[PDB]
Order: sequence, then C-alpha cells, then structure tokens
Amino acid sequence: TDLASIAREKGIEFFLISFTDLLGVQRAKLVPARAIADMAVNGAGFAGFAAWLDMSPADADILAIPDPESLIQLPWKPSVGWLAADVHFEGRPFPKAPRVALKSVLARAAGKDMHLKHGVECEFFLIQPDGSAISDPADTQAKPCYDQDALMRRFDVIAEICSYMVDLGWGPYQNDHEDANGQFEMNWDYADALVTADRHAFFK
Amino acid sequence: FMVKSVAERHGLRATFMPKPFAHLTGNGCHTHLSMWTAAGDNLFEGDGELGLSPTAYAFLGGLIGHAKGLTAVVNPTVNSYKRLNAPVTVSGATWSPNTITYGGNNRTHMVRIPDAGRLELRLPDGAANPYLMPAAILAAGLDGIETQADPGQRLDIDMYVEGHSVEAEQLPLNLLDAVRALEADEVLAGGLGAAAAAFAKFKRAEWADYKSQLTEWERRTTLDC
Ligand SMILES: Nc1ncnc2c1ncn2[C@@H]1O[C@H](COP(=O)(O)OP(=O)(O)NP(=O)(O)O)[C@@H](O)[C@H]1O
Ligand SMILES: C[S@](=N)(=O)CC[C@H](N)C(=O)O
Ligand SMILES: [Mg+2]
Ligand SMILES: [Mg+2]
Ligand SMILES: [Mg+2]
Repeated sequence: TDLASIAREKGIEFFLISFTDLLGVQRAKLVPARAIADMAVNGAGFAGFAAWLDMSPADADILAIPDPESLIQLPWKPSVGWLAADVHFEGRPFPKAPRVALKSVLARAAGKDMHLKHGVECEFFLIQPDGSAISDPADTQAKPCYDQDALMRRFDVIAEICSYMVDLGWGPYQNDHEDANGQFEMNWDYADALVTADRHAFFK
Repeated sequence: FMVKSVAERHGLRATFMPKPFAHLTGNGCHTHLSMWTAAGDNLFEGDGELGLSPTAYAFLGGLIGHAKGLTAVVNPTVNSYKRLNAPVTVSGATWSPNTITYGGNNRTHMVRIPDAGRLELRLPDGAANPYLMPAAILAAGLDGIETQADPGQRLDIDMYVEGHSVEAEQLPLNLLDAVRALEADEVLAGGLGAAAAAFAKFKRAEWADYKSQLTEWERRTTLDC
C-alpha cells in the first residue's frame, strides 16, 4: 500500500513504526510523514541489543519493516498512524523477533492448509496512577463480577475504548466488570492469528 | 482483683474478657471438680472408666442434662458466645466447647476427664461469677447424683474436626437463648434461688441494649444493598 498517499488523504502527520520484543515491550520510532515512503521500503533502524532481542551492541542495526496492512490511525489522536513491523537482520527476517517467529509457525501450518484463528480475552485492572490501589474505592464487595454500578462508574473509559474498536472494525460485542474488584474485560471478534496478535498488541 | 491491681502498678492492664480478639483464643475459666465426704474420701474416685466412680458419672450426667441453663450462668455475657462455637483461631484451635459432650483427656469437649477422681468442666469463661459458677455447677451435679443421670457416651474424637461425624447437641448460641434455658430449668433456677431470676433480668436488659448497637460489619456489607 502507499503509506505516503494515505498520510496525505487521512491527515496523518506521524507514524509509529512499532515492533514487539521478546518481553512484550512495544518498541517504536515516531517518524514524520515526509519520511514514511523510505522507511516503509527499507525499514526503521534500531540497535537491537537495546531491546529484548538477545543481541550484541556490536551487531549491525536491525531494520523494522512496517506492515502497511496493520495501519491504525490512533483513534484518540488520529494525526498518528501505528504500524506493526517485522524486525529484519542481515537482510532476512530476524528469527528472535516475536512477530517473525509467529509468521514462521503460521507459514508451516498454512502449507498444510491449516490456518489458526483465535480471539483473546485481555482482562485488565484499572488502578491509581501510583499503583497503590484500584481506581475505584467504592468497588469493595466480595463478589463484584459483572457489577453494574462499578462498570458504569467507569463508563467513560470503557465506552470510549469500545467505540474505538467499533470504528476500527474489530467487531467488539461486550464489556464488563470482571471477578476481581477493579477488573474489567472488553471482547472482540476472533480473526486470523496474525490479525489478532497485531490487535492484541495495539489493544494493550 | 489482685491481677488487675498488680498489672496496673506495672503500667499494664489485665482483662478476663471471654473473647477480646476475634481471631485469637479466648479466656476460659475451666473448673476441675470433685466431691468429698467429711472423712476425707473423694467420691469421684472409682473403678469405672478412666478411674471414675458411678457417683462421678451421675454428677457428669447432671452437668450434661442441665448444660443449656448452666451455660447462661457460666457464660454470662453477650461476648461469651463469641468464645463458644468460635471459628478456628490463628493458633489452630479454639480450645473451647462447641457441644454438650464429654471426652477423656480431651480438650475439645464441654467436659474433659483429666485424670482419675475429677471432672474438668471447660464451659465457663473469664466472665463467670466466682460464686454463681460453683453454685450452678453444684446444683446441676447434685441433681445428676440424685436422679442417677446418664451422661451418655464418651466421645474420643476431636470435636472440631469430626463434630459432623456424630449426632451431638450444640450449646446455646447466644446469651438470650441461654437465659431462656436457665429460666426453664427448674433444678437450676430453684437451686440458685432468687439469684437466678435477678440474673436473668439483668442479662435480658444487657441483651436488649446490645441488639440495638450498629456494627461496622453491617455498615460495610449493607450500605450498598
Ligand atoms: N471459532 C472460533 N475460533 C477462535 N475464537 C473464537 C471462535 N469463535 C469465537 N471466538 C472468540 O472467542 C472469544 C470469546 O471470549 P468470551 O466472550 O469472553 O467468552 P468466555 O471465554 O466463555 N468468557 P470468560 O468467562 O471470561 O472466560 C471471543 O473473542 C470470540 O470472538
Ligand atoms: C486448652 S487450653 N490450651 O487450656 C486453652 C483454653 C481456652 N483459652 C479456652 O477458651 O477455654
Ligand atoms: Mg471473557
Ligand atoms: Mg473473563
Ligand atoms: Mg483446664
């Protein structure tokens, strides 16, 4: 796809060229639209050892080549476009990089006409910024699961994110308060494993 | 009086409160009991089970038979009923009676037989009146001896673990029920004389006062109803 043109059409001023390292940490470069055509072809350069990839400070740059199909305009900040990328090293996909590793397993399965599809249930708590306590001091009862009150007390946060998932086309279909005080869950349609994995990473 | 007084002199405080802390063992006041002739013989000393005489077992029969009413006297406070039938403590046992039963050298019953020639009534707590307690126990025991009361079968089990394994009568669960049992117990009420009715009146007044006190647990668990 032509990322530069899309940038102009949709008014995207910067792209996050992003990859996930072995420990799950999102690593990214923020690049102005003027540079995206070059980056999309050649990739964004990083010093691999500085991320969780098990490399050496002495190693050549890894190059994170973005997947144009993964593009997401941040719904809370649409001037920014997020892209998932495959880490390349020495001209080849880098096998220590999580997304590349998944793509390899998928390719084997696909060669046997078996395509994994999955959905994820990414439960999370909403807590105080300092992490001392849950965000809602009124959420105290012993069985809080699906609590209507506590759910609606965080309606604004939950509804906002859900509506983003509606617009992104993920097919969200339910949200609730989960079984621990302070805990929530927002569900969306399963998809091809790579799509879900990308969405999983963006979702968090 | 001595313990409280000396504790104070050391800048400390002593309490005989039955259950001062919800999660810890409470204050008992077990009484070891024996009956003697004027000539100096222990009537409980015998050839029956565990070195006890039929007189001892008939006395025990009185204790068992009158246990419900007896509980009012020797467990005389609202708080007493948080020591009896208490949930397990941090130390692993409450060590207090739950049921109207007896064992051998076994601390999980209302009555323990600690050694030949005596009974241990483990029922009373630190609030028990030093005079009404022996008086109430004696009245019950004498009646057991006069009627040749059968204490029933000795239970050599841990009643905290295996209370379910057997059919046993529970002790009164609160002061008001224990007091009702006192009032309905002729032997006990008559043995204590006018003290029994006077005691019952006071304890009912305390209950009416207590039952209207709002507790933190209620607020915490009911505010969001
Ligand atoms: N054929 C399928 N293959 C893979 N995933 C699917 C398939 N069908 C449905 N799903 C997904 O499975 C997920 C269901 O999660 P959820 O609605 O939370 O159900 P649950 O797991 O029974 N809830 P919970 O009590 O939290 O464990 C959704 O993401 C669905 O889209
Ligand atoms: C059995 S023990 N170790 O003597 C304890 C008795 C306990 N304090 C009680 O409430 O009787
Ligand atoms: Mg779920
Ligand atoms: Mg769940
Ligand atoms: Mg003792």
